[PDB]
Amino acid sequence: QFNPYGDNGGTILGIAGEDFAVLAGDTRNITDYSINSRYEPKVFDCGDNIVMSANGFAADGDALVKRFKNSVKWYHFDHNDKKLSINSAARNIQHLLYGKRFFPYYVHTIIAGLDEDGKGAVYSFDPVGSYEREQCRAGGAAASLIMPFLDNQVNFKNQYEPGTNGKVKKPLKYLSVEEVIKLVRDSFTSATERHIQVGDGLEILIVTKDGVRKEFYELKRD
Amino acid sequence: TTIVGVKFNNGVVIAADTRSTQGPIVADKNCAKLHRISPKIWCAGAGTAADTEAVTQLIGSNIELHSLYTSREPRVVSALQMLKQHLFKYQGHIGAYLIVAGVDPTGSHLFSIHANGSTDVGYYLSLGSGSLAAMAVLESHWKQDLTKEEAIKLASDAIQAGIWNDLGSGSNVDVCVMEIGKDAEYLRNYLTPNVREEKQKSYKFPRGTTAVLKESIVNICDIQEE
Amino acid sequence: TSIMAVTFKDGVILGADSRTTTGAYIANRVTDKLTRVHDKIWCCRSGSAADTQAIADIVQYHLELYTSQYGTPSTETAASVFKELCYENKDNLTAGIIVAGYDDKNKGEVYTIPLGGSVHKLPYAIAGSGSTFIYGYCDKNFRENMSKEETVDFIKHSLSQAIKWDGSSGGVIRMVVLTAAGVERLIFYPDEYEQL
Amino acid sequence: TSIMAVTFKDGVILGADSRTTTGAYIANRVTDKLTRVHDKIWCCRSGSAADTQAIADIVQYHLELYTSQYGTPSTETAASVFKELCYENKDNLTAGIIVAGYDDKNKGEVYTIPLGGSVHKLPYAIAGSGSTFIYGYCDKNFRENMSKEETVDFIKHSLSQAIKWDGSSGGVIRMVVLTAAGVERLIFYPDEYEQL
Amino acid sequence: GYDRALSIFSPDGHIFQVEYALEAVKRGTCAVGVKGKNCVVLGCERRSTLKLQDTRITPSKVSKIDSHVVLSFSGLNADSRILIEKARVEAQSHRLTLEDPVTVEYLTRYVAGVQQRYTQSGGVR
Amino acid sequence: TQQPIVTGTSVISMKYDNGVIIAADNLGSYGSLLRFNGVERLIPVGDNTVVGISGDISDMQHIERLLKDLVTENAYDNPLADAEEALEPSYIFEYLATVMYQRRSKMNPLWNAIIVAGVQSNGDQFLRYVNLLGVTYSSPTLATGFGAHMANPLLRKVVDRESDIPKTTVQVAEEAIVNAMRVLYYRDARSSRNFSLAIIDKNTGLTFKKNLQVENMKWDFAKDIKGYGTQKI
Amino acid sequence: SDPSSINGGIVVAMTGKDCVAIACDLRLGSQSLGVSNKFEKIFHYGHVFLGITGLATDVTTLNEMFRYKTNLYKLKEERAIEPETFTQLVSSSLYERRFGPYFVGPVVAGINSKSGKPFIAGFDLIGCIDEAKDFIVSGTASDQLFGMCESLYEPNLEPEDLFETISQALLNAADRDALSGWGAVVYIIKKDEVVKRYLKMRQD
Amino acid sequence: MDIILGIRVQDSVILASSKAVTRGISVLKDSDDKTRQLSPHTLMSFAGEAGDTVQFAEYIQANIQLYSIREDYELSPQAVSSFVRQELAKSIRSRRPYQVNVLIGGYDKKKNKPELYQIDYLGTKVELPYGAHGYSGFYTFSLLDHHYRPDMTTEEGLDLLKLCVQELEKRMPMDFKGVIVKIVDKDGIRQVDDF
Amino acid sequence: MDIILGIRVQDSVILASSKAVTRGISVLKDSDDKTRQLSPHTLMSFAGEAGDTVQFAEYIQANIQLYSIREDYELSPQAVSSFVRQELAKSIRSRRPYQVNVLIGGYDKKKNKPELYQIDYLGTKVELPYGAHGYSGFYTFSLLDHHYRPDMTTEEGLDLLKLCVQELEKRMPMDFKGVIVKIVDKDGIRQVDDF
Amino acid sequence: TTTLAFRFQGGIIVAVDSRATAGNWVASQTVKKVIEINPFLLGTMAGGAADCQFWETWLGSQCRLHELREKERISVAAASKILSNLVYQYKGAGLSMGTMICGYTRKEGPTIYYVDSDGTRLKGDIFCVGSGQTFAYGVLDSNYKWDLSVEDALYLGKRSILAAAHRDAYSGGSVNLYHVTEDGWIYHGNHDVGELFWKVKEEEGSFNNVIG
Ligand SMILES: [Mg+2]
Ligand SMILES: [Mg+2]
Ligand SMILES: [Mg+2]
Repeated sequence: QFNPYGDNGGTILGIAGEDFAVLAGDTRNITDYSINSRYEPKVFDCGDNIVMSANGFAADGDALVKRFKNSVKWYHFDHNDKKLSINSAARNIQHLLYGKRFFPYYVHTIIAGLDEDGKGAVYSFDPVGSYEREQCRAGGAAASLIMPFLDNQVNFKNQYEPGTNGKVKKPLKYLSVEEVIKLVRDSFTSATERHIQVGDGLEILIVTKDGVRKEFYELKRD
Repeated sequence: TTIVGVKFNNGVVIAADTRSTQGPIVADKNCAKLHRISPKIWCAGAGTAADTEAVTQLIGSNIELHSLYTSREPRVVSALQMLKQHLFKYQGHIGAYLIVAGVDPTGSHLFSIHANGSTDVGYYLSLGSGSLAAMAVLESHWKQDLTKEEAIKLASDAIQAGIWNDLGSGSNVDVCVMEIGKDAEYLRNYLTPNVREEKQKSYKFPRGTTAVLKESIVNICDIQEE
Repeated sequence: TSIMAVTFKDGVILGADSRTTTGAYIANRVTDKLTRVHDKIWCCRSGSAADTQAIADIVQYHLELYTSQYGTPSTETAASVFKELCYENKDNLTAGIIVAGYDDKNKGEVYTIPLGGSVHKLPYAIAGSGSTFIYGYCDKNFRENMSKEETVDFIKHSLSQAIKWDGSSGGVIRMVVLTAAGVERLIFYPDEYEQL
Repeated sequence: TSIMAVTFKDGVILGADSRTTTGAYIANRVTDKLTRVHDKIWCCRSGSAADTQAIADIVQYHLELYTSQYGTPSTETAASVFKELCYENKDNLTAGIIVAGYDDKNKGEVYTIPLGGSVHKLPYAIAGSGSTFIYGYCDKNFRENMSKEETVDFIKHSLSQAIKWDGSSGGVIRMVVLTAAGVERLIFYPDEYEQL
Repeated sequence: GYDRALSIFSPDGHIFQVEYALEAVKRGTCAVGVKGKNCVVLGCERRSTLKLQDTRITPSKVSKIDSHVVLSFSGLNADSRILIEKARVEAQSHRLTLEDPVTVEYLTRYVAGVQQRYTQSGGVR
Repeated sequence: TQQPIVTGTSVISMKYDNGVIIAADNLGSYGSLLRFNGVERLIPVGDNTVVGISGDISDMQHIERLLKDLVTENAYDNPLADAEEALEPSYIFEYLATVMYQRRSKMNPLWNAIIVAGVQSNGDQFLRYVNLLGVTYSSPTLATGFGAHMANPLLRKVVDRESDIPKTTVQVAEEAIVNAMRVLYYRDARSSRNFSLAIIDKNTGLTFKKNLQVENMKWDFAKDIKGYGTQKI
Repeated sequence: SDPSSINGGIVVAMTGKDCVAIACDLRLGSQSLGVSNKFEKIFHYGHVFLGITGLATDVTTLNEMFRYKTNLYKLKEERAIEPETFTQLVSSSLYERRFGPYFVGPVVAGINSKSGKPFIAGFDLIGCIDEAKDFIVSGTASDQLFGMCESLYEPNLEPEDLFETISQALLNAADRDALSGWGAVVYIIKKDEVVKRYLKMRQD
Repeated sequence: MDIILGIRVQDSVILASSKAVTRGISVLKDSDDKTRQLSPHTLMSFAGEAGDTVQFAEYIQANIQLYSIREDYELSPQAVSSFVRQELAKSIRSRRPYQVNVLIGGYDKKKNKPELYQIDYLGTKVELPYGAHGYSGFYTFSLLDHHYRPDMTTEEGLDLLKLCVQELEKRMPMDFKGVIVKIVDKDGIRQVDDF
Repeated sequence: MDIILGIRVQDSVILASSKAVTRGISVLKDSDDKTRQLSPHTLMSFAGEAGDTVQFAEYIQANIQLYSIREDYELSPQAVSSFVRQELAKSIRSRRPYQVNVLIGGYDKKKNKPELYQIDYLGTKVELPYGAHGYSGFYTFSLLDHHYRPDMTTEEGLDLLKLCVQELEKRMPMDFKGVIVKIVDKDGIRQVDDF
Repeated sequence: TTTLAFRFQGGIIVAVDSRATAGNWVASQTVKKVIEINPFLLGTMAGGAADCQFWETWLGSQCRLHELREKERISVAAASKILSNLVYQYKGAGLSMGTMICGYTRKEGPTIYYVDSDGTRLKGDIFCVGSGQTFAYGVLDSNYKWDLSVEDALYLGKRSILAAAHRDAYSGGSVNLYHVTEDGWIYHGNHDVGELFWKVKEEEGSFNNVIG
């Protein structure tokens, strides 16, 4: 019997800062125990200061990103070159996903950018289109390895101020872009050590008011 | 798992990677897959890790008793025969896939063993999920009359192929060289090409960070005098 | 597997390819499928490698113990021991074995034991996945009382075709000659038999 | 089924057994498996009898309509029409067809269309359950540019062996010769081909 | 297993091992039973050759088989424990299957049956 | 939904300093039966692209007809059909990738794995993969089926990352490809000795080599191998 | 249906400078239903500590079994069992049930009383030994624990620093697992003093 | 069978068990007592597969009664619960396991403390202030989590138990025909005949 | 849903229907009215699969109300029951059939006779003196076979109905939370608010 | 998941937890399970997250079109029936929903409809849906009165979710409160269950089984 779905592995991570946002993902593509590619880009600049990744079954992932990029193009045509805001992009992606409710895109989607007040924004989707604005979200193979670490080091969960013994929480002070990138790199370095599908390389796309910048870092290739 | 065995001039060499997995998760990053059956008979195991360790120790134990009974140094063919008959009886349910190598008064030997009891003979062999990557290297560079240095090089290169290309294999290369008329030399972590880079940040917490309800001394000592 | 045994004027010759397979991966390209259970009683193995190795080891043990008590066993006796193991354990075994041997009284004999555990004495026998493709060729080309050179050619040509069409078969062609003169091993490489 | 088609110096000859089977019962022992889709384009049928009859009837219709508009079709064209039906309806068909024909420009040609619906132009082709047993024999005995008498002997001997080993095959050996001279039907009975 | 016939007939029709078992009973401390109109009393002798005994913990001569039946004995002390244990197990088995405690006659008939069995079974005294 | 009937095995490929190389054997299997021995599985499109196909042969022949029709269609009303508006490797791949994903989405796939190799207008090397599921990816080396497990490890020792491509000559690359084909013949039960090889270079164009054979094979060591454990004779 | 995730729970162990630490959650459940918040999963036989995750009936059974065996060991050997030796006994005992196994994930922690060397080890349900230098994890949130330990851990931590590291590793892992939590315990083990600390955590 | 509840208060343990027995289509009985007295100060309630429940309970009862006679001593509730756990842990890897869940309510005369043990058919034991088996806990535990105090009287425990049964009678689809309630304290075991 | 009963007496038809709605584990409601008025002198009760029951009932109601307006005339109970049967007989060979069983109680103003029709989801129609769907008949029919008379008053019918419900509450495993009872006679439809 | 809604003197209280799971893995602790259909109507999320999100914001669009066409606020009866009729069309295809459509209009007063993906549409006073529904029902049934104050009703809803969050493994994170009046709904904050549990334990004296 023919199985229309597959699993290409991969892990992605989106974090929203005060006036910035990052969307990171490893560059390794796999099936079963084989490596297809050590560098296959997974996070994409979609225009209008929006970055996107659809992790899971790569054929469905490429199809969805392609259709959204297309949706941005036609939004400009139909609405006098108006900039597609991150919230509007999110609602649009829901309709793209739910359109195939009974034969779903087998992917976990994350987009990142800035909201209309200039503040950092990340949105997260399930395969059939349910979505949420979030501060911090990992997706894919090693998501379960990364999220607990982020709860602890970004949101300071289970951390209290010394001397008070549980009475006063550690205050949630804002993180710089340099600080976030440090946590992203350590998240993927740790995931690479313990998950077989994570490795080869890490590509990070940073979004500010100035535009979209890229950073690349090597990961272990075993 | 990637394991290989290579014959050379005056002996035989076996090698293995050091990754053990639970599905897609790496359980141990520096696992020891080279097992000793007797001082100069070593084997490497793939498949169910407990089975390869258990079947090695059972036969290794019985081999030692046999050696004492007969006043002779153990033979590789004895280890092979005892391993295959044990595995055949359990009809494949004991998931042990082994490459058995060693030196004895008869000479140097290299065999492999599938979990259902089938054995084969060869000058170069590979087993495990990375066996195809390893065998590709072996089929490209193997020749007759290899030296000790050449065989160690070829064996580790075959494991590296598994490390880099097979997701089931990784970390380090372990080697064991068994030469005729010499002690077997076990080279643990012969290659270390996968050290983790320094982290960007220290995650040492301030003391008093964790909330505590109760503290108490645990009595690990026995009942006291007086 | 492509295996066969052929009786001729001076005795019998066994032939085999050298491929062992787990799926499409060739787990061993230089396998020895011609197995010795007694000095001049050998067999060809097909089916599960575990099963046929286990059976052959037990038969070798049985014939070694027979020899110590009653002297050299006949080829018929060796075939019977194979049959007993294959018939009584038919539910749990996947083995197709050809038994070939040389007596001085009976000369060359061939017995084939298929899956069920039945015995069939024949002038020659073919077995293994590759044998299907050479039933026509072998039936047309076999003659009784051939010479050693003719029999080697018959087996070489037959297994060449079996290898050509069966993906499960390949590598070198191994042969073992059983006569009054003794036991001779032969090997033929791809560059030789592919151009036939 | 044991069917084959062989090109030779003067054209092409098609051959077939005459056995149709529903299980172990021979539902027809005198079947005609050599089918005419055009004057000098015939085919050999194997697989489901319903399917291959339905396909052949449609092809005959297509080539009759082709002829009325564009003149005599090539053998390649006939093979393409067979392929189109076999490929596009692969999910619902069980058909293995060999197409053979004679042009004056192209002379004798043979195309084989296996289960998937692929096309393969060959000097000769074999198909049906009985073909497995004669891959070795046919590969060793086929030569290009044989005479009519040699080709008849090659097909007679080949299908004789296929019938001998395949229970699904049997009865008479039918043949159809396609040359510039015309169309000749041949039949060979058991008492003739069994003693070969 | 050890199968030797230890209890056998003699020419005069006696089984000596059974008769010698009675001699062991003759040696044991005296036990007495008396039934009144609405009670039964069991009396037992304690030999005073053993002082410095701890009477709290020393095995008592009368044993409850159930809450309503008791057993006393004369003879080998170690042997009596085996009969007492078997009787206690049977008492609970009877309650479990019949849903009624044993009658005194039934419990007696069981213990007596065990004793008889050990007079014509191989390998036992 | 179907099952593949007549099938083709591995296709292998890699990049080098001035272009790309691709190879595949000439066998059409019918299960374990090695039925058809003269099947060409590398199909050139123009003078800048070669498409290598594995899997179902009937579906391969269909794809071959689609590519033939694509060349015809591109030439229609196109004065620059042999110049600026010729078919690029990237155009041919994207078209195939579209078809493969559409067919899997109707639950009626073309049961193949495909590698498109070529050189673009600006001289850039093109090498990308697509299969029955519509999955696509690029890498300095690419291989299908068994080739993925055995050829890639060998080819990756020559070009391990992007920066190794300018340091790799056409002689070194072809040598590596030919050796990989030999290894596959040793170890894949559905492979043949006969194969085809194609080189697409930005300077010397398309070189298509037919009727190549696996040579320099090691078999002599087989004579010393006896029994399966204890047998000496 | 899956025996290893009916009841839920986790265990983690770590090494430091002249010390070891072992910790566990306190939950026992019947799938979605929380049943007990006082089900401790760490036991000790002399100075050797054993944590066990998995099917709770087997957790209790194995504790009783190893208490049985280490008590007979001590009577015959006239000394307390060491971590290295006990590790082999756990492995042997699990493998004897190869084809009808206890559905558990044991973890051993302790300091050798003669060499002073810190020791930890882990097992699968059938006996395979994982002897890591750094840390061992087990239970229904083992993935989460691997992620925490891999980033938070550094070698040669002092006892009071190691406490903070292992505590944060457990807590944050448990909060990402539905079947773990409802309290937690941490053991800090030195050559001749052991401190036990109950942690304050969310109760959902 | 269906619903079995338990609550440990200051000085006693209270067990409540449903009265219905259902053979598929019909309710065959509405007065069934799903409990056995193991010893004068230890009571066990049970629920699970038909037949196995009573067979297991009576088997345990027989064994504890045998121990009591042999030693002339009542085992502690903790000791009885451990014996029961081992029997079920043995049973789960048998040819045909006992499909029986139990609650053991006992008053320890040595420590002068009430004790409640919950054990399922796998041999999973926990000591609790209050417990249940099946779906009973899903309806009742939120009420017990709110109102329970360790220093409650027996009368306050019965009132909290009534609130639990009322919630069961409201939201459960099955008619379990009320409950039989029994109290275990220093004076032994007694049945509340009006509930 | 669960229990629906009907009885035709001298001068009226009485329909009784349970109040419970259960969604698997919990009883979500205990006051549900499983009936729809099709016309002033025709009432239909219903039971079957969730959602389909109300969807079908309201669909029938809409159609009969449409007929009433178009012709300014009330269809006879016989005519309404035939329309309903045809809809269900059509439904049973559809892509997704209505899984709904109904009772139709009506008073024919032309013949001055009460009439009760029983129709299952297949479209199986029978006119009866008394009827039920599901397991309801298994418990109640032996009582109705004994006590029923064609000349019974409405009050006698209600009393015989009470005896039927009491037997259901005794022997049925499910708690159906009582019944809503409605009477159909020459004056129309009314609900008995104390039962 | 645990979601509830109940009618009382002062309108409707809606209370939900915040947890989303994929097997044993906790995907999110910050899920919004109350869908703001419009300023006057609320819907709860249970079963399929996408099915509930998608079709209840769609419902908001249909409600907006109704009031544009009819120049009048849509009734809760009409709004709930648009959703139930829509999901009934999809019956068999595999939609997963269990929701409470909540509103307060002039003609109806406070109204709650339970709507189900198998077509069920029930009007009622108290509804509770999810894996922790049974726990929340217990607290609701024993403390509910029509004459509750807005302050006490808000707490009762908060306390009932806490009860479920404690016992049900698949419920937790935080509690979201809403109060629905005739003039629209009012949001009453996000309450972390971790902090809320300890606060309620101390102030109420409940959860004596838990050490704090
Ligand atoms: Mg690797
Ligand atoms: Mg025949
Ligand atoms: Mg919870």
